[PDB]
Amino acid sequence: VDCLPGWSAYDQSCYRVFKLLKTWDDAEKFCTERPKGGHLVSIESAGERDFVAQLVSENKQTDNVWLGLKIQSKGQQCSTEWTDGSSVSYENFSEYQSKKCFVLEKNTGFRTWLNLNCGSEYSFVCKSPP
Amino acid sequence: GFCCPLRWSAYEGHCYLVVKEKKTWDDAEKFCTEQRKGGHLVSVHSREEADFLVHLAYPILDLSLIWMGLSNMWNDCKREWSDGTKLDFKSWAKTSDCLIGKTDGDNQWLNMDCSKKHYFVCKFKL
Repeated sequence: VDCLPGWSAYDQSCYRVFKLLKTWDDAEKFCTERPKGGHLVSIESAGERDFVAQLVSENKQTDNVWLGLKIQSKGQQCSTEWTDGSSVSYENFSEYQSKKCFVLEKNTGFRTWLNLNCGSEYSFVCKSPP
Repeated sequence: GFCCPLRWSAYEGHCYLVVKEKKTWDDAEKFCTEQRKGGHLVSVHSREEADFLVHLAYPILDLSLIWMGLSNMWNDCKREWSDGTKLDFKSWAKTSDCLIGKTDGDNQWLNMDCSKKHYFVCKFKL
């Protein structure tokens, strides 16, 4: 309930939208370095979704913003079979083409999650304990 | 069969056909199944197959994009929160992802909306 100046309280956690363009790894790293620690925001309830969407809109973000969701895979991508039944034994996506890191979509008022290149530069939301 | 049919090229026991008609990924795939029994969108299993495909497609299409037989490249993996909490709640954007290959260099892979219309290559096993 008692957050640092600039941060907003929801359900016992503190939240803040940072208007600095970072890649997903740099934003996550930034969030871990806040005084009470923390991470890029996670969204675990309809309540949190709505709170974070309003927070981001209140801050007049005009592009997508990172959240803390990421694809974890063995290879470059997730499909294991081509249409002809054969195995995926070779992959050739560039890093620009890989889409493993999720944003809140500006086009939905920051309510829905889209996977995009991790090296994209976007503002982001951090979540910390008070 | 024993030989690749007249208009098709051979590489390691498979036959390949570059199609200079622009179709969605679905329609392109279905067209491939109608050319020959066991025909599909091209699949690529090595850098050497990619090289073959490029070598074959580049003089026909020049610098261009071809549908290839993968889809939903970002669907089947685990998605994890950085704060180490369990993914209990989902709020996905609507996506449509199908594999496009470039016809130059080494057949670079691109994500593409599956309803976009492109050139494509068919393949079947002898």
